[PDB]
Amino acid sequence: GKLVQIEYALAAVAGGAPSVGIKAANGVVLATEKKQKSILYDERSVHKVEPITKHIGLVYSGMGPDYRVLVHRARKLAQQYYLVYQEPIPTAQLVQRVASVMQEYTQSGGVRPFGVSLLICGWNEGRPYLFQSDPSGAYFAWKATAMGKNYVNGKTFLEKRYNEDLELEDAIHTAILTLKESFEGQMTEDNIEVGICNEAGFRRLTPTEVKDYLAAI
Amino acid sequence: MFRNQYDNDVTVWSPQGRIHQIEYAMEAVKQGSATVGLKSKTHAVLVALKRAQSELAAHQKKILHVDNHIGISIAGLTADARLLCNFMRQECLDSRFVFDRPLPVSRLVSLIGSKTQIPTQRYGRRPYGVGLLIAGYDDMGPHIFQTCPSANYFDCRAMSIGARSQSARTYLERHMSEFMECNLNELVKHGLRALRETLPAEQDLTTKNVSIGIVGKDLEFTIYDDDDVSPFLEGLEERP
Amino acid sequence: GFDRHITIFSPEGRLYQVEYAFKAINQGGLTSVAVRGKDCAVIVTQKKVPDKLLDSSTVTHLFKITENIGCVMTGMTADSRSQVQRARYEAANWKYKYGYEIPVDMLCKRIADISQVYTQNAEMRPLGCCMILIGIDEEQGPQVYKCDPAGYYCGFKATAAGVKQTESTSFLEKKVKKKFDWTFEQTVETAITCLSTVLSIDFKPSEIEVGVVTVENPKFRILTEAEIDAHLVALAER
Amino acid sequence: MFLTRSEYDRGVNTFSPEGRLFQVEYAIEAIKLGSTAIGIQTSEGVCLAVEKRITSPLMEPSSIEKIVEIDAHIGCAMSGLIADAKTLIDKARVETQNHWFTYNETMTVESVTQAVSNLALQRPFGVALLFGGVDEKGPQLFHMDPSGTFVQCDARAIGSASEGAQSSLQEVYHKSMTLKEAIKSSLIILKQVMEEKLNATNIELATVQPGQNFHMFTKEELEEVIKDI
Amino acid sequence: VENILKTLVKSCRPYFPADATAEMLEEWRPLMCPFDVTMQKAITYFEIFLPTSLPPELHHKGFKLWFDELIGLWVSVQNLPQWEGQLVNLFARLATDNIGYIDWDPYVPKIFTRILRSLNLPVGSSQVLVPRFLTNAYDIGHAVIWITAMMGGPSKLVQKHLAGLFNSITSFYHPSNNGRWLNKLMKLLQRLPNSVVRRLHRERYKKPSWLTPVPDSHKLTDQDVTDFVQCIIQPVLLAMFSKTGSLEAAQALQNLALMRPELVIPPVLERTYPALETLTEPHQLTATLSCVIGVARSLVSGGRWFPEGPTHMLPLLMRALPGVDPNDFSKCMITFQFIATFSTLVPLVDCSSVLQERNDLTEVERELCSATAEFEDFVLQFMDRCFGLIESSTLEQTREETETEKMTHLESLVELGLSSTFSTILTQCSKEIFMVALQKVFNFSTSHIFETRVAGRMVADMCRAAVKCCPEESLKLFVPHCCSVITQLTMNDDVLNDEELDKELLWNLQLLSEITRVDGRKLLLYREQLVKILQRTLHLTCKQGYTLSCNLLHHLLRSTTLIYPTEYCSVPGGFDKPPSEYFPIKDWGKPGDLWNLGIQWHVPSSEEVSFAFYLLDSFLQPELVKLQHCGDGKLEMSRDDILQSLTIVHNCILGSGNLLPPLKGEPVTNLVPSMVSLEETKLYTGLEYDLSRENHREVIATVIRKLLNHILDNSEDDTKSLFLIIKIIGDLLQFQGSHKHEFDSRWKSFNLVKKSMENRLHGKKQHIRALLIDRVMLQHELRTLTVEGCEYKKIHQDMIRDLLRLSTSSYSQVRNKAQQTFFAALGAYNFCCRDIIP
Amino acid sequence: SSIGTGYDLSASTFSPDGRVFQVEYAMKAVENSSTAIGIRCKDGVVFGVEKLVLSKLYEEGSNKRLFNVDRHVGMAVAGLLADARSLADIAREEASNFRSNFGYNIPLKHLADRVAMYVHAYTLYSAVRPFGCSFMLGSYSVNDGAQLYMIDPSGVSYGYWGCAIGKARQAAKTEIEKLQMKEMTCRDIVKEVAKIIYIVHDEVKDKAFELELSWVGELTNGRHEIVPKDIREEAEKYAKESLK
Repeated sequence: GKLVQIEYALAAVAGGAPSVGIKAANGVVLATEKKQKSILYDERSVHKVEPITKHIGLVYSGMGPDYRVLVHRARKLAQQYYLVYQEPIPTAQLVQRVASVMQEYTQSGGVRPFGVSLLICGWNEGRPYLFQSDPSGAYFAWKATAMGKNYVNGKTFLEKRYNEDLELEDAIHTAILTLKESFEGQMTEDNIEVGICNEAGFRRLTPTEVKDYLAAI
Repeated sequence: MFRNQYDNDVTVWSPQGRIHQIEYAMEAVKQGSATVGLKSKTHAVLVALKRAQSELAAHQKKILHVDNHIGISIAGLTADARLLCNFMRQECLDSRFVFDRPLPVSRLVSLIGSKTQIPTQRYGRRPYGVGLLIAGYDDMGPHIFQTCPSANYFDCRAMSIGARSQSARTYLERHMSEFMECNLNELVKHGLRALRETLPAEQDLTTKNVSIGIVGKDLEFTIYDDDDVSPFLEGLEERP
Repeated sequence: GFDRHITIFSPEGRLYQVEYAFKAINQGGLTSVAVRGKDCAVIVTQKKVPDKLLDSSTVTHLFKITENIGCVMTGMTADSRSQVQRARYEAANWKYKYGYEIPVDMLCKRIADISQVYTQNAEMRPLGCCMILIGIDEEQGPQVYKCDPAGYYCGFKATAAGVKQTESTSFLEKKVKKKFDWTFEQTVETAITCLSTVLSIDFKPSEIEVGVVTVENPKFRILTEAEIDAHLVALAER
Repeated sequence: MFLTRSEYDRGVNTFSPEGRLFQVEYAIEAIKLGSTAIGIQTSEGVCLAVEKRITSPLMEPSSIEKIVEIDAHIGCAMSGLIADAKTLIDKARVETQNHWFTYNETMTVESVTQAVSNLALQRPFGVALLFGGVDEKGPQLFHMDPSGTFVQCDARAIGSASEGAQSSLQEVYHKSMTLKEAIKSSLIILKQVMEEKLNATNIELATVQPGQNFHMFTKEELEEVIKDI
Repeated sequence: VENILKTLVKSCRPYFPADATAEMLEEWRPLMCPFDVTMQKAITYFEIFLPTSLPPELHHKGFKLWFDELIGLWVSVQNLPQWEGQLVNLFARLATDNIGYIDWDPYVPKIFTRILRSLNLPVGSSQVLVPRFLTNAYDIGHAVIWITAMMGGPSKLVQKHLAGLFNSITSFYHPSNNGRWLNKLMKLLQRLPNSVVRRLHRERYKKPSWLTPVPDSHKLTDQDVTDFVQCIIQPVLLAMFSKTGSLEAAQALQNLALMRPELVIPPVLERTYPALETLTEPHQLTATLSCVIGVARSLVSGGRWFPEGPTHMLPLLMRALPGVDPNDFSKCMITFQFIATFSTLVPLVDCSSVLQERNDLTEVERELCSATAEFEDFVLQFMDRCFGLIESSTLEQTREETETEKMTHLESLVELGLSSTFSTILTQCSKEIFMVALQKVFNFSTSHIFETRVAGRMVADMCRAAVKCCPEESLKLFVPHCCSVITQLTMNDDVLNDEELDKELLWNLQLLSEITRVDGRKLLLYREQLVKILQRTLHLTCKQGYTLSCNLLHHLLRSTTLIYPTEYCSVPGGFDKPPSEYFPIKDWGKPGDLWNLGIQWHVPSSEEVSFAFYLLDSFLQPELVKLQHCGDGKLEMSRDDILQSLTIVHNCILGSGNLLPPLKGEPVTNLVPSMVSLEETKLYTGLEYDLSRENHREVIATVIRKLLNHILDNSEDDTKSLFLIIKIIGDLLQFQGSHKHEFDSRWKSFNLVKKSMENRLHGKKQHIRALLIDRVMLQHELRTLTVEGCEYKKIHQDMIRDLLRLSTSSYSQVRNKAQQTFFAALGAYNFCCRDIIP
Repeated sequence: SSIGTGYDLSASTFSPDGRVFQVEYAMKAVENSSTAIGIRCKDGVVFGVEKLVLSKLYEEGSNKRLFNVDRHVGMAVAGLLADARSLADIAREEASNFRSNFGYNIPLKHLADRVAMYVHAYTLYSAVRPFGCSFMLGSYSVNDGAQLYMIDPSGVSYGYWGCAIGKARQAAKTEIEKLQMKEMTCRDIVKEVAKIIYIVHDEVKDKAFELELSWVGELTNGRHEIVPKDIREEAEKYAKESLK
């Protein structure tokens, strides 16, 4: 059964590093662990977080090469839309198309499904948005979620700590708390990757401000 | 009981470094009726034993015209044979059209080798399970070329293929010295006796079951069917 | 049973074929080491030849993708050559399209995309070769990048690929735990020391092949036997 | 008849160690299950006959045709279901009309069966055909096996019990046989193999002669024939 | 229910009155209306109730009454009613009891053809499928029982018909002709030799009993058994190579070989020798290897019926050395089984002196004496191949984001078979053979570092097998190396703070932890070194590294405290003797000797238990008081520190389960009203509990209760520590030094190996010493594990209160784990259910 | 022992050991063949093989294991002859295309690389099997010295001063090692090659053989050629005399 491969892919996702998303009133945060196997590995080189567009960014839990494939496709799709309509892509529309390609790959025989789940965030129409696109091709909309290791534990911790109205800074904090639960220890600016979506546009938090947020705890 | 993992498909190498499917397809040509090809200094002949499903049945056409100066005698699968014949006919026609020239036999067998080799390396395309004796006259001289499903090809003073080819091979290798200086009729007679070597004692060569295909420098490739072969047949001495 | 024979997910979600390719890299039987410095980056690897007749010159696991980029390959040789060829093609295509020489990170990224395609598609086995790339980037200076068959690509202060990559990496981690900002000679000594320690061979200069890049001379260069012997003898008297 | 099986069979494109292609040989074995038909080649002309095997009276007898016309000078008979054959029949017709268009000459039966075998290659295809027509050489009968091989036959039978009919054909046949004598002979063979009383509804007979085109015997003509024997 | 009712009726059946039978008939005989379903009711009642077992004097009161009528019905009916299957089951039970008192001659053809129809084999050119409207319901086991029972006797028609059947159906047994029928045919092929061998055992080697003896005339004869095996063997040899797998064939060959070895062993060896050599027929290898496992004991036993006997053993073994390889899991596993099964049967040592001996040696005996020299080369080659398998067994973590940190099912199995096989070879091996293997494994593990997850695990299992074989010398080699290297490696003391813990340390710690599990008395020599290393390395702050040290502690406590049989050798005291007076080749096979089994038991010495208590006081109690401070408003400590202390105490409990007495408390008064007394079984179990010392379990109970409250109040987030607390609460509640899952696994493995190596025919407990020792140890495990209903003991109540509180916790995972522990706790104590429901 | 998993069936598959078995099997097929030798010299390179005559009926110069892939380069082959001929066609076409595009004779170390890439390409896809022919390619130029490159089924290419392929490649390798080819010229090297191909041959194992030579060098103006008959007779006679 093709569904079996989907289940195994979801397991492969669950094996992935923790990724967290919270939807504040004014902004959305995307955070994940990028724990390095060794000091030899250089953290600055590669970012789990990456932007599709100026107002959109996403993070993954699962297989990195699959993620690179999907981010490339998504970037091209958003640019296609921008060429046609001369307006930025809506987050839901992008999520739908990315789901279309994931569903296309798994549907196609002779090729395995993608082994990653994506958390997609964006700010449009003066509003925050958050989505999770799974290997099956299903997309859902959440206020907050976690992915990867201990994702259920992160989800319940989010459920208890969440408030309908919260500032971007408080959501940054609760995200970092959520990861601090799952993380092995010695969390630092290098080990953690953060990004936010707001009126300003998506941006990856530099190590300096991430150190500020960590120091706040 | 002794099912072999590695003979399932041609693309599969065995641990013994052999392609069982190719070996088996080469085994297939022996299923066919015996055929003999030999050459003199200035002539080349193809002598075949055609056979019939029934007495009423007329007989199968082993000998074929590829061109005026080239002929073949088929053994193994007739479908694969007809494919090869069409390919070769088109190639010879292309050569005459382009270069106003007869195609060299060595060149033609090389093309056949490439075409035959292609299935061996591709999954799902079975080898041409056919063996041919390719005979013709060119500027160099008369030639006899054998080909097999393995896509290997050879050049021979004489060769026999099909069922029971070995006895004919023995007679031919015994008398190969004589064949070279032989005139046309004597060369045909030698081929007929060699073909008789394969026959069982109950069977005897006849006009109907014998087909002679012959080429020469001043002689196009011809085929002799039943009556046309009778003069060559009549001279042949009785079998031991 | 149909999960290990092709690139599809295990029940635990693991790609056994990719694990097997990582094994094949060690089946190749050679070790490579790369290390980065403030002003340079270097590559070292052994080129022990079994046959006397076989020409020492033609056999080398160091290649030139572009004039400013040098690479080293491990594992299956044929796959290594194919990967090298494709990298050359992508670099030239990049130059033609975008008017400037490809950076090492983008090159590694492309190659990893290609390896990704094989691991994703069942018809193609994963290419069993691992590439390490060195080049000088104007913004970031020297860089080292490494792409596995799986498609993971990451930058490294230093790294190793080969049968003894694990012990090599332990050695490099011990070395870089101290800051030890290395000049050219220090990087070379560090690399050769890692390899000599981990293989326990105490190389002669012909045994190893060395390539480097420098901020002063971005052009990728293969050190000759004599310069290599000079570095080794400077090491031995130390 | 217990299960007789080997590992090498069931493979479509695999040579057995003997060299045989057993899967296709078996496929040919199944193709022979079709209705019995007989074709007689004579100097006077070609006589083709076949058993109809209609299920019910309501069925239009003409609707099922086990003999067809490739061309005015050609007749063809098939064993087994017509549907498998229809492709080959269409190819034969369109090919002979290509020949007429291009060369303003009538295609020989040898050429026609050759072209059909050229289709058959270019699966086992599950049909046995018995082409019979007159040509410049003379009346001729060509049997095209479901293998695709085609040979001239003085007389031939195809179908459920072609072999049993063939042995009878061996005894009765001679070169001096008239088309009329062949017709009476061929009907005798069908009576035996069918083991049923021959009547106009359970057989279809056709002939080709030098003088005339393909003519399928009408019901009245068939009545006059069977009444004679 | 219904199965239990039927078994009860059958168990009470033979003691039913003699007059009971006639009244049984008249009650149900009216129900025999064939058209009505009351026929089915009647036949079912008959099959269930009617005694087939009676002494001969009252056979007239018994089966003579109804046998003729029922058989007349069975033969008269030709269609297949549901009741006919029940009826033939009855006839089979009757026949197997009354071997010779029933002629059975008239009905043999009808029985056999009906069985054949039961097979439903295809036939005929048409091969028309059966309607399937009627299901024969002839259980092949019952049919086989019928056939073997009616077998023998003066008339030989039974044997003739059996042979005619097997010859008739030989084609279907062919592998190329596999089909639906093949399953039933394999069932028959497996069943019938077992039927015959059980009949032979009842005939000859069975003790006298109340049950009627088999009549001496109808007793099976040598010619009859020979005719049977000649009838059946060709089907079996064909079924060996069947696509299914030939497990049935292997068992059939075993059963046949017990009785006719000279017939059966040569053909299978004639097949097996090519299959080892061949490259193109790999299925032959596994099939033939499996069958040879089946026939191993009859092969090695010899007995002059098959004189060649164990001559073939060592060449096959050397050829099997290539079979183990990374590439083929199935081949690798079956090759482990092959190397092990013959190894256990065969005491191996180079019997060079035997050939030098002037006399008393058979020619085949001298051939074996010549062969035995090659055993050293064999074992060294096997170790080389296994080390190669390890080299191909590395994890090689590919994902940059994470490490696997898990062991797949398959790679655990190859570890299991590898370690078991190596341990068997080594305990079978002689002194010098052990010494060379010891040096080899030491060089391997020492020279090459191995990643801990799978590769290092396997190597450590290997070294552990070696040390288990010869602890004194083997530990003398291993322990100083690891202790010195670890203390040299951790000397900096920043390794403690470091999470990384570079790999050589971790590998060496795993190696030490696995080597440590051995007989405690040998271990007690290396006391101060091991404890110094422990004191240093428990406190490494890495999820791996304190875990491995805790596992070392656990294995140490378990070894010192627990009782286990140390030897596990085929011959008691085998190979201890230097001199050649011990004659090995005589010892080959030779199962049995339970009376002279002479087990050597490790029993906790005074020094051993004193050391265990001292070490536990050294380690658990500081962590325990640290926890108590954390539970009070003091010593605010991290989730990681709590985790480390929890892991320490959990492992210390699991190690020290035997020593520490069970928890005690006041019984809850309002449990139930019971006039009869309720009591808990007290089993000595070699425990000798020392109550003078304060109960570590009790102090651990009170503290962990407080800490559970503390974490629930203050840190709900710390999920991992809560998993540990659940494990600890569960262990403290019921664990008494034994694990239920370990017990079940050991029982399953024992059942499988006993079936595989069973000598059903003769000796009547004729079995190998190793599995005998294993069964005794399992009896001890059952004794210590099984506990009667105990006082609810409000301490145990409060533990259950904590557990139900955690089952009602925020986090799903701790909910589930506490639910499991809570469930087992509820099952543990009688009438615990009434309290917890409100 | 034998593996029944099915890893070894398809080339697009890895064994858990990390080895692709199909190509190793093809290399064994190469091993089960008559030996072929190529020895370079300062002037040029010589190719020598044993063309085993299966039957006297076969005329002469047939089943040629020497091919001219181009004017200036020639191939000596081993293994399955049909696959070798396919490879020869590939090399010929590659050289044709290189000449058409770049206007000069294709260099060695490029032709070998492309042919190797074709070979390797056949390895890593499921449908097609690896090639069964290993071969030696050699040419001489004024700009670039005598070059010899050997290609295996796996797709690896390596330059060799001397190389040998086939059933007795090891014996040929040690004999060639018992030689000084670098200084020696092609004409004496021819004599030596006849000596090696004669000694390695097993008259009992293989019934009879017809020796084919080929070389290319400064004497031939960098054109591969089939060895004047006088020199070939002299060399065969010398080799047999050394054999006695």
